[PDB]
Amino acid sequence: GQVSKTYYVSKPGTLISMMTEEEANSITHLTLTGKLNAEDFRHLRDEFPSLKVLDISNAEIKMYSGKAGTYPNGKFYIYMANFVPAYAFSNVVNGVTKGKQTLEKVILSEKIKNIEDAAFKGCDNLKICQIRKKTAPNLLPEALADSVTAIFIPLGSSDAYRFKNRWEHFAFIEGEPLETTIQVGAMGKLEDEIMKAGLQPRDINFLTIEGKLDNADFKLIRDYMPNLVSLDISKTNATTIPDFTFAQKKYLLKIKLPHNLKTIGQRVFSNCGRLAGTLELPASVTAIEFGAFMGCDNLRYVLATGDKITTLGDELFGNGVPSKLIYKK
Repeated sequence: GQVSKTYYVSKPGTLISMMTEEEANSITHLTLTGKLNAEDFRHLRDEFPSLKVLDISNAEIKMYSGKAGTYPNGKFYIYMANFVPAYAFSNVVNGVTKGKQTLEKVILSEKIKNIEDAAFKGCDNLKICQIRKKTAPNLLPEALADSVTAIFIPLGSSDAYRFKNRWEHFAFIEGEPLETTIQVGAMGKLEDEIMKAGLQPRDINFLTIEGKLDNADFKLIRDYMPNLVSLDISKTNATTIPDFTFAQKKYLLKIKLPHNLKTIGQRVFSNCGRLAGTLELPASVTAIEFGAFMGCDNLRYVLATGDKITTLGDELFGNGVPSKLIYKK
């Protein structure tokens, strides 16, 4: 994207000393090769304010012992070789967890043995952790949040990840992550616009749609996007979400609904078990049809931001489930 740089780090802990502050401040996409240690991670965490994508898949993490690492409050700590260091991108600033909020994607090497305690804790925008290892590295407490980050792993590796301790509930997607923004004109088609972008609908994991969204476009999302992790359709003119649109969405972690949405069809979010906290409804919603949120076990609330709901279908939240519907009123 914006500013892409590649640095070969000859000596671990010397990353920050290889460029100026103005250079490091502008980097959004950083690829590192060579040798790194927890001191480089501290600089990546505390400096590099524009860092969005960190590719360390061809870098080696060397052992470091000292006070210049990522462990909070400058405490002496021993950082093992091939370990994503403890608190790599998480700090504790006067009792408050401060994660690296610009960090959206990390790419780890096949040499990673451990992802240490709280490595990405509070990194609320870490949508991707791509690991080039055929088997899962050890995952330590609070290192990755399965409600936040999707794990991109090599082809045929799902079984060498999903049964490992602390990895059991992550969204695992084999192959490369694909994030895209698609512009759909008033007489256009999402399917045609995806094809013009040189993409395959099935490959899409993080999608932003802007412009026109109709029933045929939603059918493409429903039937040909099984690996959809995040969907942002807020900037679309869709007023209805057809029945079962997000029912077959095993990896769907986040959705931003159309800004002028009126109707949520039947079982639209059926079995969307990864959606959490509060799902905010546009103020224009007037109808939520039969079982729209059945099987959304992790969803705490559905917040109606308007006073326009007049039609609520039956069993919106599943059998015997107390209503999760709340109002901003």
